[PDB]
Amino acid sequence: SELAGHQTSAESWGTGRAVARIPRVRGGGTHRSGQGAFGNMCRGGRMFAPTKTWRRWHRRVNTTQKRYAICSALAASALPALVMSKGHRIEEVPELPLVVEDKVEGYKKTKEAVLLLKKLKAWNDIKKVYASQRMRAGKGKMRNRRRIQRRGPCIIYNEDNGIIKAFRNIPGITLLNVSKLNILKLAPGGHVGRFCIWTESAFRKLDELYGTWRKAASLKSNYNLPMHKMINTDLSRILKSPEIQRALRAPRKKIHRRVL
Amino acid sequence: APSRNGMVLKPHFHKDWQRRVATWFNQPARKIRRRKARQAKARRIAPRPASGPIRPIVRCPTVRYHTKVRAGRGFSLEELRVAGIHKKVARTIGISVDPRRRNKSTESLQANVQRLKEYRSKLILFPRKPSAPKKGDSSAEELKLATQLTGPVMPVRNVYKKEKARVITEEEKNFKAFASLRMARANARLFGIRAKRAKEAAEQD
Amino acid sequence: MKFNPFVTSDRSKNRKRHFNAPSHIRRKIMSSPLSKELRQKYNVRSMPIRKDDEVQVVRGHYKGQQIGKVVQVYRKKYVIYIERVQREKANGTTVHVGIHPSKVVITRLKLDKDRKKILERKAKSRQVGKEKGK
RNA sequence: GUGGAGCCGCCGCAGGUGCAGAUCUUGGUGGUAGUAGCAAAUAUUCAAACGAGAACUUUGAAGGCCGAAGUGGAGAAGGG
RNA sequence: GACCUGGGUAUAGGGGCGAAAGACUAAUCGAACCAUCUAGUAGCUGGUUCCCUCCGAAGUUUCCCUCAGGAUAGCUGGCG
RNA sequence: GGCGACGUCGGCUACCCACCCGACCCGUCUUGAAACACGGACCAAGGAGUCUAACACGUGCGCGAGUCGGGGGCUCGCACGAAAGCCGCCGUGGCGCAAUGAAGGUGAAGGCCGGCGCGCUCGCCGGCCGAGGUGGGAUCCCGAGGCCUCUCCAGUCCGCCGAGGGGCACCACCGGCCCGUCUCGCCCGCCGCGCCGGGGAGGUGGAGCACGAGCGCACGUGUUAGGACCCGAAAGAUGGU
RNA sequence: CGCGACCUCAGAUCAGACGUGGCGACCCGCUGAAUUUAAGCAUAUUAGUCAGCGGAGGAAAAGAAACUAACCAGGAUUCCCUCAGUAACGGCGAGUGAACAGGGAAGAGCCCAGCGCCGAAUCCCCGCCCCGCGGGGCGCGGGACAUGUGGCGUACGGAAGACCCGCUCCCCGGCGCCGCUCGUGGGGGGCCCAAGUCCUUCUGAUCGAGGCCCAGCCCGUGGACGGUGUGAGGCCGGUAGCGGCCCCCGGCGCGCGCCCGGGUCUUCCCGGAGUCGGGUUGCUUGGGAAUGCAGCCCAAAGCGGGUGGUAAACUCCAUCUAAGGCUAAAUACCGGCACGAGACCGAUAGUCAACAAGUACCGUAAGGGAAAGUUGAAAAGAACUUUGAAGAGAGAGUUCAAGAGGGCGUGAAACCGUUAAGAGGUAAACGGGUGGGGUCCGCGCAGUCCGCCCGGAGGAUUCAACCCGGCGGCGGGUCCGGCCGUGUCGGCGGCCCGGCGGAUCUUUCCCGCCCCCGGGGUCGGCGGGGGACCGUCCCCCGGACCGGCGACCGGCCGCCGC
Ligand SMILES: [Mg+2]
Ligand SMILES: [Mg+2]
Ligand SMILES: [Mg+2]
Ligand SMILES: [Mg+2]
Ligand SMILES: [Mg+2]
Repeated sequence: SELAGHQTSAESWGTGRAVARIPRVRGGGTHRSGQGAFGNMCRGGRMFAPTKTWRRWHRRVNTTQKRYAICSALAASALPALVMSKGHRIEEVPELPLVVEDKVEGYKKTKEAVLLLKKLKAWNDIKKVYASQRMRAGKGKMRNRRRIQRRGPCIIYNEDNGIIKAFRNIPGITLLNVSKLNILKLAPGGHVGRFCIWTESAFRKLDELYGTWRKAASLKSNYNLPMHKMINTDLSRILKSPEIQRALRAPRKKIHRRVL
Repeated sequence: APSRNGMVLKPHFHKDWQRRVATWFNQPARKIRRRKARQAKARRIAPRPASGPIRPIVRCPTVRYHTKVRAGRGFSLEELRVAGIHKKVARTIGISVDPRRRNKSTESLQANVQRLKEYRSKLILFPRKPSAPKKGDSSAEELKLATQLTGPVMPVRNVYKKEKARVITEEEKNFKAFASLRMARANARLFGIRAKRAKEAAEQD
Repeated sequence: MKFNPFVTSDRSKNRKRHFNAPSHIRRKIMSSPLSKELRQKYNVRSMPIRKDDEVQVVRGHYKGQQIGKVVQVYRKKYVIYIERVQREKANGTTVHVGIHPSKVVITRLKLDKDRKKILERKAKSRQVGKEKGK
C-alpha cells in the first residue's frame, strides 16, 4: 500500500471515558465515527512495516561462480544415475550424451520433429509430461499461473534453421543456444542433472567454449575449466588397496556389553 | 547508543529521504529503449558511421593522467589549417570542429594533422548526380559495408615504445641519482631568496 | 504459445471483456459449429448463429436427433431458445430452457445475400493457407 | 457425518508465519432480566356503529378541564 | 428604566469582545474549530503470538545536570 | 501347567459419576501476589522485532597479490526474456599490496668468511648467502636396544624405543629496519660551493616492516540513522472556516 | 486670433486580433516555519524541505566559457558510475558536506546591437485582379511605420574592402502522381489448424479407458477465456516477413523560388554602465579574511577587465572576454489518455469504495465520511388442495440437493431450546490413583499361533543328475586390431599454405616524417606493415608402464536361460 490508513484525520481521545488510548476517528453521523484508526491493531489500519518497493530484490553472483555452477550442471547430465534420480526417464534411451546430427535444425514442421523424439525413444519422457498437466495447489490460480508442468528434456543447439519452431509446441521442452546457456533452465529447482539432447554443431563447441584443463577456452577470455579437488574419487577402491591394509591396526569386533 | 569497540558512524539519513528515492526498475527498460535509438538511427541516416564524428587525439589534464591518450572534442582548427580544409566544410564532411581548443605544441599538432589526412585518405564521398566534382568513380567499387562501429580510427591506440636493451655506459651509471632531486628541489624553494641575497651584494656598494 | 505482447493472458481480464462485451462482438462469441456433412458442402467450419436455423442439440439433458429451429437468441444471457426443448413449469405453463450455442449443431442454415458474403469470405480464406504450401 | 471443486507429500527458496491479556480494534452474544421502569400539568363513564378483533377509531348522551396575557383564531422565521 | 426584545449590520484567533468573572467568542475558552507538517517526542505505563533439549545471571566498582537513565568493568552464552 | 460364548472378552479417549489425597486466578511490574495492586464478562477474526543504508565479527563459497562489473555495450523485430551469456586495447574506478609527519616531504635486509685505512668505542673492499637469534613447541626424521619352534646361514615388513636431530603455526623476549622528533660528533658529494645537499652514534613517539591475505558474494548475530517492536501525551507551526 | 506641421495624449459597441480560468505527478521564480536531534537548550539541526503565492511544457530548466587547470594541458549543457561521506564547515559538539580530474549516455551549433558600405535595396494594412486546392503568393495600384535608423553582408573562432591567382554554377520548399515503408509505418473492420468416433461414470461433461503398422488428428496454432465439472480440437482465438478491404504518413519527375565561393598580400575596423568593483547590512552555502544573492551608499577604466580557493602591496605569468539572445538528443513524470505483467492482497484484507462510494449520514461551515459479494446447470423462485382475516403452516410440486425457499454456497464458537444419559448441602472446575456406568471399537466368541525341515500314508505330474544343441553375461589372457596418461627428441612436419601470446630480436626490409646543402647521408627515431626467435596445443615414427568407467575380437575355466 502506497499510503494506507494514514489517509484519515484522527487522534487519540486523550482523557478518560473508559476507552483505550488508540487514535479514534472524528465526527459523528456515519458508522465509522469513533472507531479505532491507524495502527496495526485496528480494522482499516496501516499494517506494521508498510512494505517498501526498495527491498533488495536482485542479487549478485560473481561470474566465476556462475561458470563453476554451470560446468557442474552439464556433467550431471552425463551420469546415468543423476539424470534418472532427478526424475527424467532415460531408461530405454541410448548413450547419455544424446548427440544428434546437424540435420535436426532443418526441421520446420512438427510432425517431423516428434518422430525424431520417438525413434530416439525420448518420447518415454514426454508421455510422462502429459500426465503432469494438473492444476495449481493454492491461490496461484488467480495470479494467472494455473497449470503445473513437469519439465522435460532440453535440446541445445546453435545456428537455428527452424528448430526453434518445430520444438516450441511440445510441452515441457526447452531450447537454449549452446553459446548462451542458462543455469536456471539446466537445473530446474536447483536439483542437478536435467536431461539434454545435443547437436554436432553444439556438442563440439564446448571444448572451445569452456575449455579443458590442458588449455583455456577461446570464446571466453580469462577462463579455464576449474580444478578437481579429488583425483581418485572412489574411496572403496582406495580403502581396499594394499597400501592401506598394510598400515592398519586390525579391526576390533567384540561387543563387550554391560557386565552385571 | 554506542557500545563496545566499533566504528563511529555519521549516516546521512537525518534528512527526509523517503520522498526522493530512485529505484532502477526501468534500467533494463531504459537500456533496450536507447538501443532502439541506435538501431533505428544508424540505419535511418546513411552509410555514415554510428558513434559520431572523428574525434582527435587528446592528452589528459591531471599529473595523475597526463601519460595517456583520450578521444577529445574536435581538432581545433589549426589541425584543419595545417592539413588545409575549410572549417564549415569540415563538419559536414564528418570531421568535428572545436574552435576554443588551442595548440601550444608542435609535437601534438602534427599528431593530428597526419590523423586528419589519414581520415581523409579513408574517406569516400557520394557526389549528387554523377558529374563528380572532386570525387572519383563508382562508389569505391562499392560501399563494402553499411555502418562502422565504436569510433572511426580506434581513438585509444595507447601505443608505447619498445626500447629494447642497452649497455650501461660510464656517465649513465655514476650520476643520475636521488641527490640530483634534493638539490633540484633546493633550487625550487631556495631560488627566489638567492635572487634577493645577490641584491644585498649590489647594495653593499 | 502466445508471442504477441499486445493481447492478454490473465483470467481476471478476459472475463471482464467477456461478461461486459458489446453486443455485436457478442454475436461472434456465440457461434455454433456446422454439421459433419454441411461443413463439407460449404467447406467452412463454423458460423455465428441466427434466428431461423434448425439444429439438433448435442450435449445436455436434451441430446440428439430433434432438428427444430431456434426461436429467440438472447445475446445478453448467452442463450438461444430452440422450439422443441421446453420445460413444464409448476403452473403447467411450458417455457423454453436455454442451451449455450457451443453445445449445439447447425444442421441447416438460412441463407440471404449477407450470409453468402460470409460463407464466401470464410471459405476463400482457408484455401489461402492451403496455397501457402506451394 | 455433512459439503460440492479443489488439494497435498518430499527437496530447495521466500515471508505481512502461530495469541489468553494491550481500560487492544471490529463484529457477535450473555449473566443482570421479564428486573429498573412506561407516576409533572385534577378525569373519565354508558350504549350504538363499522369491524375476525374495540378501554384507546367514529357517533350520541352525560360528567369534565383550558377560560379571551387560552389547551381559541391567524401569521413572520424555520420545515418541504 | 443604565428597560426588555425580532430582523439587518460591523469586529476573528495571541485576534475579537468585556459596568471585569480571566467571562464570552456555535454544548469547546488562562487562547476556538478544521486540515496539514505528523506515525511529532518520551530516560515514563500496558502489551509482545510454537514445542522439546542444553548452559544460565545480576541489583556491585568508576564516570555522567548522574539518582525511574546510559557508559564502562564485572557476572553470561555462543563460536572456536 | 489350568479355566469360559449369541452377551459375553480386552480397551480408552476432551464420555459421565462417586471416593481418598494434594490443591487460593491468571497476565504483570516488584526484594516480596491469592491479595484489601492493576488489566480481564464471554467467543470469532485481525494484532506487535520489520525493510533499507553503514560498520563490526563469526561462518559458508569462488577466485587469490590480487579481486569485483555494480555503470555502459554487444547478441532477429520473440512466451518464461525486467532473465541469462559474452567484452578486458571498457579495469576508468573501488578496496588491497606501505607506512609516517601539522606540513614541505621522506619512505621499511640482513647473516658470514677473507682482508684493509692508527682493526680509534669509530670505519672500508672482494665472495658466499639471506629475513637474525634464545626458549617452549603438535608433527616428521635418525634411532642404541628389545621382538619369533633346536644353535649358526638372512629378508621388505611389523611392534615398543633410551637418547638426539630438522622444528609449522603461535606465545614471551632480545636484536634490526622505515618515518616523526631529541641529544651528540665528524665525514662525503656538487646542472655548480650555499643561512646547499647526503650521512653516522645513542634515547624516545608511530594505527609500521621483519616472505603479502585480500576482494567479491551469502548468512547469522550485535550496535546505530531511518515513523524503526506496536499503541500513548501537555504541547509547536503553517494555511484556512 | 484663424489655418497647418509635429510632440505628448485621450475617447470609441471603430476594423482585426489577442490575455485571464482549470489541472499541478515532473519543471521554473519567490516567500518559507515548527515538532524532531543536540539526552536540557538560545548557534547549529530538522531545511532552504511542509504549507502559501505565481509561471508554463510534453518535457521544462540548462547551453555554446568573463571555464577547469598549473602538465606532455583540457574544451557548451544535461544525466549515471567514481571522485567521497573526502577537502571544508560546526557550542570544531550533535551533525551537515561539494567540485575538478577519469570512464560512459548523447553529442549541434549559432544570432544581434555596436564600428562601416550599399540613394531605405525593409515591413504592415487596404483594394483589384494572376491562379491552384480546405489557402498561401512573387504581380497591379492606394494608406501607414520608419532616418530618435527597417533590410543585405556581419559577431571576436576575427571581420570588411582593394588586389592578384586558381576552381564552380548551385540549392531551396511545395505539386496531382507514380515506386518503397523496415518489423516491412500507423489506425480501423471481417476472416484463416484439428474429434464430438466407440464404451463408460454423472443430474451435467471438459472425467476414466480404448483408436491395427505409424502410433486416432492438427501442430510456426498444447497462451488464456467462457462453455451444466477438470477442454490443444465445440466456439472466441493463440501461431504465421498470413492474405484481401478502407484511411493517413517521410522520400519520383514537368511548371516554383532564390543563386561565386576559395588561398596569399595590402589597408581599414573591432564591441553591451548605475554596469564591473569596493564599503556596510540581511539571507545563504561545504566556500572557510564575506561562494552566491539582495538592499543602501561610493561609483570605474581601456596594454583595460574577470579569474588564479588566507587579508594585503609590489612583480611576472596563466587563462578568459562580462554586464544582450536563441537552440535538438542524453534527463524527470504518485495528474491524465491508453496498455502489459506480477515468488502481490483475496471481502475486518487490498485504495475509503469488488455492490446505486466520495454515495447514504453528520456539522452552520471549512471538513469528517461508512456498512454492504455469492440461490441454482436452468428460476425450473413452489401452480394447486387445507386451517387462519392475514403473518404463518400442514399436504402436494420443481431440482442432484429446498439438509439451496428470494442478504437464499460452506454454517464454526460464545449463547439458547428440547430430548437423552448421569449426578447434586462445603460455588463450580482441576491434578494424581483407581472403582462403577455407558457409547463404541476391534477381538469373537473353552473356534485360534503361523511359515521352514524331517518321518508316514495315499494322489498326480515333471524337470532335475548326465550331455550335446543354445543365445547372453562374470572372471582372470597373449593388447594380437583400435586406446590414452605424462615425457625425451626427431619429422618445424602445416612455421614462408598451425593457433595464440612475448615492454623476445630485427637502423641491410616497406612508405609518410623531422635533421642536414632540384637530389643525397638511415642521417636517429617516429606512425604503419612484414618475417627471424622463445613459450605453450595440433598430424607422424621411435621410446615409458597399467592397458585402467576406453573398449570389440578370438581362446579358457566357471554361470545361466531356452
Ligand atoms: Mg487453502
Ligand atoms: Mg559489492
Ligand atoms: Mg496554537
Ligand atoms: Mg499542454
Ligand atoms: Mg466481509
